[PDB]
Amino acid sequence: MASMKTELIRTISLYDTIILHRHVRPDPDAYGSQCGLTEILRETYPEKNIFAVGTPEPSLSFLYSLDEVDNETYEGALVIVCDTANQERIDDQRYPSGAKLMKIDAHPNEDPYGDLLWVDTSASSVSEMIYELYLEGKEHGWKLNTKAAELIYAGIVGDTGRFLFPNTTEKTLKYAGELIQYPFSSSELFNQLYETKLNVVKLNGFIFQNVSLSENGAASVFIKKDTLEKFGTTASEASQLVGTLGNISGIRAWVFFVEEDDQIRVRFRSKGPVINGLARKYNGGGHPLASGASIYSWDEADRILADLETLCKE
Repeated sequence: MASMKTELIRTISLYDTIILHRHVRPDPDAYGSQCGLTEILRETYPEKNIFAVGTPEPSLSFLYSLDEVDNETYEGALVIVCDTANQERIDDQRYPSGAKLMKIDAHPNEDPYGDLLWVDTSASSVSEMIYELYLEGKEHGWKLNTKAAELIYAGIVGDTGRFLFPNTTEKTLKYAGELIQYPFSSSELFNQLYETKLNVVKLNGFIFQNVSLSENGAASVFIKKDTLEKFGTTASEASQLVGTLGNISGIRAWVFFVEEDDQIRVRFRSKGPVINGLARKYNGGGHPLASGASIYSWDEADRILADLETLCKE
C-alpha cells in the first residue's frame, strides 16, 4: 500500500531515537533490510540517535557493525523490526519497550505485531521493501548513500541466490539495476559473499564424489560426527552445502542428514516433486521445493529415504 509507506516515513520523522532489530541468526536479507534502513536514516537524519542492534553473524560482519545500547535509550524511542515473522525470533527482545513498534516484513502475517505494520508477501525480500520505502521517502528528503545501496543490494542478491530463486520478481531486477549505479564494487561484494574455506570446499568435494542417484532421481547425503571431524567443519557448514547438488543431471529431489549434538538436522530440496508433505510427516515443514525437519535416530532417516524414493518414483 502506498499510504502505508507514507505513514512509516511520517512516523520515522517524528522520533529522535530509532532503534532497529531483525531476526536471530541473521542472513543477508536481515543485514540489508535492518542495516540498509539504518544507514538511510543516519544519512538523512544526522541529528537523530539511530542504532542497529543484535548479535552479529561473523561471515556477514564485513557488511556493517552493530551497536550496544542501554536499556534507558529505549525510553520514548521508535523501534523498527525488519524481516521477522515471529516475535520470539526477534534478536534482542527489548523491542516492545519503546514508545512505538513498527513491523516491516515479507513473510505471512501470522503474528501481526506492531503499532504500524507493513507486510507484503509479494516482495522478494525485505531489502527490496526497504528500497521501495526509500523510493517514496525520497520526496520527503530521504537520502540513499553508497553504503546503503550496497547493503540493500547485498540483501537482495543474498536472498534470491543472485536472481536465481523463484522469489525474484520484475521489481527485484529493476531495483538491482538502480542500485548497481552506486559506486560500490559489486565484484568485491560477490567475492566476500562466496568466499569458502578450503576445508568446507573439500567436504563439498567428498559429497560430490560419492553422491549417487536412484533410477528415480532421488539422492541422499549423510554427514555424521565422524565426517565433520575428518574435515574439521561445523554442522552448520555441512548443512549449508545442501543447495550444491541442484545442477546434477537427472536429480529430482534429495535430502541432507547432518548429525548435530541434540538432533539430526534434515534438509529437503526438490527440482519438481513437492516435499512439503514428506517434511510434515516427520514433524517439520517448509515450502514445496525446500523444507526441513529434526529427527532423533538413524532409523527415522532410512524411513525418510524410502518415502523420498516413492515421492520421486511418482
